[PDB]
Amino acid sequence: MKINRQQYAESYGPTVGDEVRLADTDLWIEVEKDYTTYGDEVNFGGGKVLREGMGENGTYTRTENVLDLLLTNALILDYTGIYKADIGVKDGYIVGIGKGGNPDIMDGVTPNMIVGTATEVIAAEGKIVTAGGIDTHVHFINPDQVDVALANGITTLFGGGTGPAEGSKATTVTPGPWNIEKMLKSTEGLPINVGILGKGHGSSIAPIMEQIDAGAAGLKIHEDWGATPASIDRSLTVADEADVQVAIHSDTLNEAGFLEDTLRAINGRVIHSFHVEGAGGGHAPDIMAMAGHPNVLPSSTNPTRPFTVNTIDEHLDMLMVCHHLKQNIPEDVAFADSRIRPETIAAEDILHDLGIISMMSTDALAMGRAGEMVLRTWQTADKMKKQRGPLAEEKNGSDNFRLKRYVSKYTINPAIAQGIAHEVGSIEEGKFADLVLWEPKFFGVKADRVIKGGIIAYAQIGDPSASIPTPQPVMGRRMYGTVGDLIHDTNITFMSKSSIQQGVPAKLGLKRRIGTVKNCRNIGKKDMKWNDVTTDIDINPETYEVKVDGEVLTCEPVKELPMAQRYFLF
Amino acid sequence: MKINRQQYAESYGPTVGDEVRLADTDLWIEVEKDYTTYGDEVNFGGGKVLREGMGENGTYTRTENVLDLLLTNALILDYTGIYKADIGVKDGYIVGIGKGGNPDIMDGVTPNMIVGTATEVIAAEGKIVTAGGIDTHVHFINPDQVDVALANGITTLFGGGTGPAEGSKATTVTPGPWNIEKMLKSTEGLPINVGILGKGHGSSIAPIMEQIDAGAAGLKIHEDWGATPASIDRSLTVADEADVQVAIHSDTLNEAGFLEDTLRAINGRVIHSFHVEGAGGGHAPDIMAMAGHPNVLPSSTNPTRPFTVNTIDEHLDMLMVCHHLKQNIPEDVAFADSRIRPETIAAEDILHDLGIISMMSTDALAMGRAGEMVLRTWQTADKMKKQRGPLAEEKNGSDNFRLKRYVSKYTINPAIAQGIAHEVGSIEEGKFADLVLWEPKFFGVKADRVIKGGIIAYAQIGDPSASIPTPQPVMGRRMYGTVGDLIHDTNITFMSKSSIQQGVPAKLGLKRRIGTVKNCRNIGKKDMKWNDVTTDIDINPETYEVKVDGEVLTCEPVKELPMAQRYFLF
Amino acid sequence: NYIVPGEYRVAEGEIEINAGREKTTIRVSNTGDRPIQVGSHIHFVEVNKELLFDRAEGIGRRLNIPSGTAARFEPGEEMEVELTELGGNREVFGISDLTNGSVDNKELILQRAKELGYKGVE
Amino acid sequence: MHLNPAEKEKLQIFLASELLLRRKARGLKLNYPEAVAIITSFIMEGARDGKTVAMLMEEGKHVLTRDDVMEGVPEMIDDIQAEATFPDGTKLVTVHNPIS
Amino acid sequence: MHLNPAEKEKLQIFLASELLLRRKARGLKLNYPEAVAIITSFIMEGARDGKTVAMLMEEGKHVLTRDDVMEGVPEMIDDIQAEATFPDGTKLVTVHNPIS
Amino acid sequence: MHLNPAEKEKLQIFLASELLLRRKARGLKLNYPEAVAIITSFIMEGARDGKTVAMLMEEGKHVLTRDDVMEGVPEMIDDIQAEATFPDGTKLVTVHNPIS
Ligand code: NI
Ligand code: NI
Ligand code: NI
Ligand code: NI
Ligand SMILES: [O-]
Ligand SMILES: [O-]
Repeated sequence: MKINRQQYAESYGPTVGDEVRLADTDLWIEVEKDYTTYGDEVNFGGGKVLREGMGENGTYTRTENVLDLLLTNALILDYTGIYKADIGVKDGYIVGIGKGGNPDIMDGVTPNMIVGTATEVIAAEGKIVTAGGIDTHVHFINPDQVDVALANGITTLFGGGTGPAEGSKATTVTPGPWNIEKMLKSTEGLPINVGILGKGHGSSIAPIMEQIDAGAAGLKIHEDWGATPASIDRSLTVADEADVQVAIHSDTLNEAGFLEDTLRAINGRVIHSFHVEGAGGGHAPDIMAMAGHPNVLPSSTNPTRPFTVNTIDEHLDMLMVCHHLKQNIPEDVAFADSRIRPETIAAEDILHDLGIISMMSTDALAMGRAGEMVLRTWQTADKMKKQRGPLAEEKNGSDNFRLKRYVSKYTINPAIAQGIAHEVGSIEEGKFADLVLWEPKFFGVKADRVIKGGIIAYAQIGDPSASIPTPQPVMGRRMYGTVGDLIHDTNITFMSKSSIQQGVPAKLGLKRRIGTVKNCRNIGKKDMKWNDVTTDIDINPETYEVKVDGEVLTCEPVKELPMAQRYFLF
Repeated sequence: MKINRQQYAESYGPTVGDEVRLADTDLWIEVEKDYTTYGDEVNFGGGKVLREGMGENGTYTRTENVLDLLLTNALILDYTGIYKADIGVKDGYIVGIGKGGNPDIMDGVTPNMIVGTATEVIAAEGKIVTAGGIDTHVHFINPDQVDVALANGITTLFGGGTGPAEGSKATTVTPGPWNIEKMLKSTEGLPINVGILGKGHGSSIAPIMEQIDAGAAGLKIHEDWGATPASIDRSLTVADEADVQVAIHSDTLNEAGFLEDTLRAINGRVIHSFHVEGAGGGHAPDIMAMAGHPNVLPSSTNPTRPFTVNTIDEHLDMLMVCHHLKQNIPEDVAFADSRIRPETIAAEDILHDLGIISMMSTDALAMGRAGEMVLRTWQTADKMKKQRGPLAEEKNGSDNFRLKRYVSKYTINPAIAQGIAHEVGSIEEGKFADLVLWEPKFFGVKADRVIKGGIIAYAQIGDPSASIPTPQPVMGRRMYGTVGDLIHDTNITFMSKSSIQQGVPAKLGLKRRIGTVKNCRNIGKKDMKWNDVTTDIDINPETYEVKVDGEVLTCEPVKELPMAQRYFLF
Repeated sequence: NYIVPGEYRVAEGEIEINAGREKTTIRVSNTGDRPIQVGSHIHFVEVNKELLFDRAEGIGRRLNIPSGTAARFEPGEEMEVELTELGGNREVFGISDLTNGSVDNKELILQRAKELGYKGVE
Repeated sequence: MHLNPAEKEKLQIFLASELLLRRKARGLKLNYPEAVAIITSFIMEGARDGKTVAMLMEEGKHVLTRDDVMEGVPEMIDDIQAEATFPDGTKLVTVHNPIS
Repeated sequence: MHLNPAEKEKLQIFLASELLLRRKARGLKLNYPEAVAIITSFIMEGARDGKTVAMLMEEGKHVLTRDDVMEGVPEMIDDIQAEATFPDGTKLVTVHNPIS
Repeated sequence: MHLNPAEKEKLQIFLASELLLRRKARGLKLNYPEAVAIITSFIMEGARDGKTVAMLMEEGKHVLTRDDVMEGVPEMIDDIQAEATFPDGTKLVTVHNPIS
């Protein structure tokens, strides 16, 4: 008996060689391999395979190679591959990627992926499954930002802030031991993973270090607190001792130095350069040259992503509004013109496509959109395909190389930068079960279901009074993973090694899972998956033209994007 | 001095012999007796009776026969009677039904119903008060379902699920020790009583039993997991050891057996047959014959309740949608036609009226409506009165017999089936104070106030910014019983004896009241209050005609129901 | 170049299920008066007693149909079906409790089937 | 009013439909959520009018045509489901392939 | 806008009134929540117009008559209460027996 | 529909604008939240229409004039900001001193 491929794909999701369109983009991903045994696919329902004595084993207790949860027939999109597999989860972690079911009667069952009495099932046939997004540039300004992030598939928020205080509205900073303690306690009620950044400012070590000991997971150097050579130096000395990451928003004003002075202060130490293109902040006009260096982990923030016809007008005015700048003060106009540059924004598109900028992030509520990191990553990839063509690395027909390069920017790379990739950032055995299911038609736009620690936390679902869950209105809603004490077991608070050793979680009564930040100081650009390119980036101080390998990097802004007015009510 | 009965009823609620219409139905309930002493009625307000030295005693401390709460002048509708009384609550439990006030000066005061310094008052004059509804067929799919249930007077949810995972969207099952632990922790944030069902599937005892030890309160056998003779047998062996109830959704497909095979596997042991009519699932076409047997506790789910002109068209399509069935595949059409049957749906109305189906339930979000169990019970009773007449048992004029038969279906009977009637399910001294106040005009449609453990949890109330609580918009809202740690003291998590003995609540940090499931295995149809009839139900395999005592049970579908478009905005 | 969001572009060819496993065709009759529908992965010898077929030919086998589909027998209907071999360890537990171990134990399975009235033990 | 949770939620469908109808009236091709809102509100208002489930399954396929919506929207909408209070209580309507 | 909790809530009354007015316009006898919504929104808009509490107590009894609503609805509505911002601040209006 | 949190919230702006437009139509001078609602909804509908950010910065200054609003309202509104989905994705529009 044979099944035609159209009918197979409709029933079980796609298999090897089949392609799927990402939303309404021109991007096609192709199934590279498939772990199934044809005829023994797992599925659940009336008269289906996962029934006792059949695809469900009726013999084994939970400890005996049985799963807590099986996602059947997933199309995985990850830095590790684009492929078809069942995903097995146990104790909140991914324990198996392969083929689930019952070894009694099925061929090819992965030995620790037994469906048993203890096993829940999520049908992933016809869905794309990715890791949860890791947003490393979050300003904690308004708690309503969490659902916004979850709805676009983000599952970890790294950053700082105490709410809508000016320090926090400007900088990803929770300053000092007391504010840090308060925000660790607030975090107990946020249905998302969290890590908190302290203020990377001071000329003595102790005031900076005591934040790490209090429970910060990293530091932010920000020009609004003085991004001076001294603050840069002390923060990196702390970070090297503490094994945490430092993010920087550099001295746009060039007040205490130019880019080369900031690099001298860094002195070859590892650093995460936020909004590296510079519209979001940094040494005018040449900050983006940071992304060429081996010790720099470079990210973009999302409003420049990608370069469109409204980008400049929007940014010039956004900047003037936010800094209370006046159009009739020439220094204000000069500042704005030095900071918002089509030459560097256009080059930023291309640097992403080339693997020179390694990460995406939001800048949520400060100069960026909490629910558009994933969205804008794919809009960028689509624009680059249209303007630059398939990458040379592609094996005819598919966009798999580009898809792996771009998915890495908001999943594994930010996790590696922050020292948390042992726990999150990819679909790999041994990592926390933060997983996002997407219908291909909504891919990158609106998540179907967001799984946190192996329990659904957020879902697009309908009328709670209806006979079935699909009648209108279908909207994003918090699910049982967020309710009661389950919010503690399905989310991680990431903290410094020292705060954990000093018993801060017990002192504060933290009940969430505690994650350790580690292996942040011994990495570089080379460790950024699919985005590991170092090169000399030249930014002309007169024209702002960007050159790499002797060639000007330029492209046009687009008038329309996919993943836009077809989907959104406003 | 004498008061005319119209004026008496307006001031104090109705008294003996007075009748009240249930919503906009044709059903009339009559006050059977009244515990008051005329002239010494309790009431509260400016210049009213419950004042210090008067109807409120000023001498006694709380421990000394004083109540925490008195509901004054309640018209109780319960399996135990339809009668007028004050209701006294203390330590979260009903401690007195009788006459409240001050023995200093009033005649006829029940000795432990003293209104004292410690006593809060709820005015129930002109209200009907019932026990909270006990829904034993809940799929835990979307947390927004809890308020939907509370708004129609449901106070206990028994069932299973982990959110909108396919296993849970199909089956009332929280599978295995880990999912059960996670959902017990989630339950800490749900403002309603809860019991969790494990997966009633396996061929070895240990995988099933470990769910009971983990904290499950019962088991669900579901065809979607294999409702095989072996799974039926092992689940009942577990249940008999553990003293928990087993629910079944049987093998519709007749794959491993017909109804008689399922009954043989049951082997006379006690079982709760869900959606016994079978549109909601079970041996096609004859599952409803289960309701004749002495060891079967039979429930309906709500979308077939009652038989209306849109029922069939709605169900046929609902079934096709949910099973992804195609109208041009003859086996799919044959399946649907074998499962959705006007002959058995019409007979189901009558079997309710005769006391042969003992219980109602929702099937919330799987094939049933979370907020319509109570609603549809009364619509069924009203239809049956219109089509069959007053029951022979009625004492002229009133519908009290029918009202007690039907109120029992969603209050006491499900509580007895589940082993929880020592705690909930009726307005009786010694039981938990889960009470629902209804305005007669909204009876069965929208609850006025829902009391949980003696504190109001949910209420229809107006503008929170207004001078008084009655200005618009009046809508269902969570009250103080649901806030902070009070949610722990006003709700019960029901659990197996073994999990309680093994210290699961302490292990998981559960703060809710813990209820013990017990006395589930030594009951039968005979123990279903007002609904205790056993008989041979014949279902013709060719015509689907249902016969009891040699007579075909049939009735017509209705074009209109009460408790419908007069009340609902959508 | 009309865009259907999320559309597939499947490869050429067909998918062969249960490749390399022995196939067997047998006649099966629903002798009962109610419909019986049989899923792809039920041990075929353990189906409803009132299905009449050579029960020995169902041992260690299941329907050779796509995973998650079923064969339907209306009341009184007789038809041919194609079976394939079970895989993995070739053991069955539970279901109708006819096997509870290796499917190689044909005499024991048939003894149990016969005693319990599973039609077609020869 | 005594609004329950569903009544509160479903007001939003009516509102989204009103928004979408204004967009259509000024000449815009409608998008996915706009199209779904219009058809959903149509079903709920039809129930209020006292139509049958069968009538609405038919009518729901003629509310919007492909020229009313953006490219790909017809193929994005496999079905639209709504529950509303009919004269005979709450019922589910599913409109299959509403826009051809 | 600086919306406070009451301003957010009361938008829903206006919306429900708009829904109910459309139902009335196409010939339907109105139900309980529809009737309450129309009269409530009338009161709040009247306050906005600068009418007095006394004027609205009078006018509120003439917004809907028994022929506008289903059987039993007049007797279900004993009064309708609304607070709104008058020229002289927030005041409570109660319309007694609004539909005779 | 697949509504996200922002789509749900922004429905309320459209509704408040509809309310305010009805108030203006019956002759009332508009207040602060009414004025802000009308201009905000105008911006979001303009994005939906496919106008540019630059067009809306211009047009937003001509939606309401001082004779449309109460005393002091022009001076209370320093700017109005709205984000909406343009053909090229979400963008921020700020209308400076919208009412002269
Ligand atoms: Ni910055
Ligand atoms: Ni920032
Ligand atoms: Ni069921
Ligand atoms: Ni169910
Ligand atoms: O930033
Ligand atoms: O069910």
